[PDB]
Amino acid sequence: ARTIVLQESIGFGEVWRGKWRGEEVAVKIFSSREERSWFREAEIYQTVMLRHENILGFIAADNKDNGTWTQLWLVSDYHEHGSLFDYLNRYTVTVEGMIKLALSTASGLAHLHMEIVGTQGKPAIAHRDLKSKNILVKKNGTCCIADLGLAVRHDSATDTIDIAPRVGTKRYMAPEVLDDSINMKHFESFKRADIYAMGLVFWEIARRCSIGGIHEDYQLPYYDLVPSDPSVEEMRKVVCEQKLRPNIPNRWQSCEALRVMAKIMRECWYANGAARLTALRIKKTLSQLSQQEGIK
Ligand SMILES: CC#CCn1cc(N(CC2CC2)c2nc(C(N)=O)c(-c3cc(C(=O)N(C)C)c[nH]3)s2)cn1
Repeated sequence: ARTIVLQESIGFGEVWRGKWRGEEVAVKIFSSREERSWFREAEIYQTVMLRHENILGFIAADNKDNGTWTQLWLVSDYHEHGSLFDYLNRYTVTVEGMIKLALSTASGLAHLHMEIVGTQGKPAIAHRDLKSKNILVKKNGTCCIADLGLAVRHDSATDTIDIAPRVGTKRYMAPEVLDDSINMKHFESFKRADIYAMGLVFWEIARRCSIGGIHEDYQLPYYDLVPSDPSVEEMRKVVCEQKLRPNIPNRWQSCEALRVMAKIMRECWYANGAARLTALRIKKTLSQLSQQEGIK
């Protein structure tokens, strides 16, 4: 923190583009009264064997005293494209482009979800706030997952969670979170809730897949059913009571890649978390799709 110069506001806490010896970094800055949120996110990022090409690259947790108040810093790799939300608003994608964004997101989530067993292993982690606004797009057109502050970690020996857990973004909350039926002592239930949210993100990507000049406008999931900044009650009435999901355009049946993406979405969107695909199964499916004749 001592040797980083903040240059530009780029969106708990606030995010800046900084320079460390002339190299661009991203800095999320918290106030003294946000220490618990800063510490918890620092803790998640310092998890043994967390580093992965599809998880935002951690550089440091640090303090900076400006002479009046102390700032709490989280420093990461800088990605010029910023959030998948901003990227999908600005650009359309090719079939290959769509699969790369979806596969890289699934690979990041499969890694978070995966317990790497050992005396020195990585615990399984559930994100609990996955959305297009906290996935970043790298220069190579792959995604990495950020904003890990609400994550929960699994102790597989006792089947317990490392903290005492409706915390995340209301629009992306799983049906079982919206109606508060989720078993918050059951780690597997948090993994299944992440899959529902990733299905919504896949729908946002697929809309922007342009074939023969044809694509949908960028929209958030449920743009057609709830107000901007929706309440838990507004979301619950649509997702749980009326049992609606984002609409699958008829266009997506014209293309094998979009057909497979649409099938993944419906198998992420079941009301019962136990019925949903795993991140690893989605990663396997999109890996196979990426190499298919007519796609590759
Ligand atoms: C460990 C750690 C850490 C730091 N950290 C940083 C974030 N967030 C916020 C985001 C996840 C919600 C971000 N990171 C980056 C980045 N890495 O380039 C962001 C970015 C925005 C733009 C951009 O929009 N423009 C226009 C340059 C370009 N890049 S926005 C969260 N935590």
